[PDB]
Amino acid sequence: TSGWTFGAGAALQIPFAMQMAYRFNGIGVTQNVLYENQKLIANQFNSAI
Amino acid sequence: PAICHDGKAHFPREGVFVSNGTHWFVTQRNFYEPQIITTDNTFVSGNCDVVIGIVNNTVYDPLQPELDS
Amino acid sequence: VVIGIVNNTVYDPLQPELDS
Ligand SMILES: *[C@@H]1O[C@H](CO)[C@@H](O)[C@H](O)[C@H]1NC(C)=O
Ligand SMILES: *[C@@H]1O[C@H](CO)[C@@H](O)[C@H](O)[C@H]1NC(C)=O
Ligand SMILES: *[C@@H]1O[C@H](CO)[C@@H](O)[C@H](O)[C@H]1NC(C)=O
Ligand SMILES: *[C@@H]1O[C@H](CO)[C@@H](O)[C@H](O)[C@H]1NC(C)=O
Ligand SMILES: *[C@@H]1O[C@H](CO)[C@@H](O)[C@H](O)[C@H]1NC(C)=O
Repeated sequence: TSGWTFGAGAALQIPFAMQMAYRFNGIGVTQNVLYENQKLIANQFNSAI
Repeated sequence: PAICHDGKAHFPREGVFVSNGTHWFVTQRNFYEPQIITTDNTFVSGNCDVVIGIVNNTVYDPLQPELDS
Repeated sequence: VVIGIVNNTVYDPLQPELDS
């Protein structure tokens, strides 16, 4: 629900799509790489689980 | 997730899109500091209909507000 | 000064907008 904001201070809510968008932005791929294919990423994560 | 200008989706270079209820702003994630949405702080990519969460909104163009010489 | 230059055009999106 809050990513890592709860590890630094009070848990700050954020949509999970935007959380994963920033986490993509943290590995060197722009945000739009996730948004343009969000469904594919969600399906891949579900299949992996 | 993004702002839909005239047929194009605008994502923020750094920071998130937020609104006070009436107006939309770009702000850095770790400290609330609104900025008017511009083509400088937002990078365009893709189309207005590929991402879920689009909110139609104008994106300011600082290159020619007054520079229409 | 750099090894591996390739000649190519780099566009300036300012001038197509700047008609006046
Ligand atoms: C939101 O911010 C804009 C720009 O500062 C202002 O014009 C508007 O009145 C504000 N609305 C609210 C709900 O505070
Ligand atoms: C968010 O959820 C609300 C209610 O569940 C829904 O009406 C809306 O379409 C959803 N928006 C997005 C961006 O998923
Ligand atoms: C944005 O504008 C387009 C064209 O008028 C429309 O099809 C779309 O539903 C609008 N979306 C929102 C978020 O209002
Ligand atoms: C790569 O090596 C070739 C010779 O095999 C040389 O002609 C060329 O300039 C080199 N290019 C770069 C990028 O260093
Ligand atoms: C690029 O053009 C210059 C002349 O303007 C020439 O001297 C140079 O060798 C060219 N380099 C390549 C990669 O063709």
